[PDB]
Amino acid sequence: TRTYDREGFKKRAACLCFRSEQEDEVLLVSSSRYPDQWIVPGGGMEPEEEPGGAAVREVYEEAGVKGKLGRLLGIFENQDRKHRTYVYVLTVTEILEDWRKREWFKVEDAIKVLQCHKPVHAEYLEKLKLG
Repeated sequence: TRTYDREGFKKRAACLCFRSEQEDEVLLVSSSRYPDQWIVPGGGMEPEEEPGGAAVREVYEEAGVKGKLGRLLGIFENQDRKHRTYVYVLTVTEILEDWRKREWFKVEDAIKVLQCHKPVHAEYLEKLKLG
């Protein structure tokens, strides 16, 4: 089920999954329906979920990884779709074998990939450089 805030935005969560604490390489994935499109893993929050819980669940489901949840990068508001997405960072500790594709990308290459594939997700990684 979907959940909304009092301003009518759909609540979502997403996560930049990093290979290490360096935050140099991020895991991108592609979905089942659009396998040639790289995206950052994320999705809708469920009704009684906290944003970090959603984030952790989404990376397990859409990326097949587990790790240590880090800071809230920010809340990204997509006015074209009326989304508000809590984007976290996470340090990957386990890659679940037998889990669609998933690849490590240096952040700069990830931004270039996403600028074509999914511009909104590119903004997530740009926020790392922004500060």
